[PDB]
Amino acid sequence: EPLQNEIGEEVFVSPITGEIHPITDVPDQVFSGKMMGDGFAILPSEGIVVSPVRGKILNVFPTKHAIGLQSDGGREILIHFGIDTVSLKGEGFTSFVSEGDRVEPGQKLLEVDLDAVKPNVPSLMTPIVFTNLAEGETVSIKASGSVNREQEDIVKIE
Amino acid sequence: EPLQNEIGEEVFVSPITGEIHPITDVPDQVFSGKMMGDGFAILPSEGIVVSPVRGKILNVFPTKHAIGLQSDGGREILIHFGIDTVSLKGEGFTSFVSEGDRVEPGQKLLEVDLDAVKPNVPSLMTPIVFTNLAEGETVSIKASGSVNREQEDIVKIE
Repeated sequence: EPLQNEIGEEVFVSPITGEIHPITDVPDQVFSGKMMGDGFAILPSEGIVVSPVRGKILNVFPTKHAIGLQSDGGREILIHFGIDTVSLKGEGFTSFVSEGDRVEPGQKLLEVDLDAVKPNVPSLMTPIVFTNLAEGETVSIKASGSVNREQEDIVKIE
Repeated sequence: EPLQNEIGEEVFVSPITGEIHPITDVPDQVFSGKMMGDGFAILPSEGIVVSPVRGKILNVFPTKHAIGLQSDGGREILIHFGIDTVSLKGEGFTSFVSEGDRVEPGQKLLEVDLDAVKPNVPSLMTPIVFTNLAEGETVSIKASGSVNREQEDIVKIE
């Protein structure tokens, strides 16, 4: 099951193209305060979201702006596109996966019409939250600046 | 420390006047899906928020729309006023407490100008989330219909 790289780490690829930020930069304390878990964020420049891991879809929000996944290695991840986006009721969001789907890295999960979304939210910053980390595990960003969808080795869980 | 009633339960009073709802009725899956914890919600009819317990303030969000508290008995509670309210940047919210303050039931924590807020959010539904419940503890609503600030015995942790 678990997909591991040449260093025997589980593969974790950038799910979105844009700029990588520490989780402390999300301008919403539910996320910067790590209330659901540690993680990182990406300010997107394209509105396509792809799977960062080989794993399974656990939950697709009704508004299609956030997706929950679990990697073959057991980490649960939530990707929530944008800040305060449930207000949009789904408008501008398309889903390409269903709950229980099995996904491979780079497989498309969602597509966002940024021009329809941008004007209506306070920030397009998108948190990537690890929701079941072990006691003592922290997230660290390895990449810096712009990242592209499918780029590996962008963060580390230490 | 712990404040207990005639049944030896820790005192938990309604922090807001309005209508009590199960946590499944909040129209935002981060909350209805219990991602930060189990709880309940109130649809406010007045914009005053008071302490539901004797305890301590842990965190006052910068926008002043959500407050984190811990009861003398050790339960951590987050009260987040409204849905997608960080977008308002604080406008319409007044705070009357600081982090580390000690609070008594009914003590005022916040005041919200509903008319300034209502038009700008998708719902005024306010979740009350218990963020450190034990393995197996669930929240149950006892009250039904309208509740007023300071009314006891509105929910049960079983």
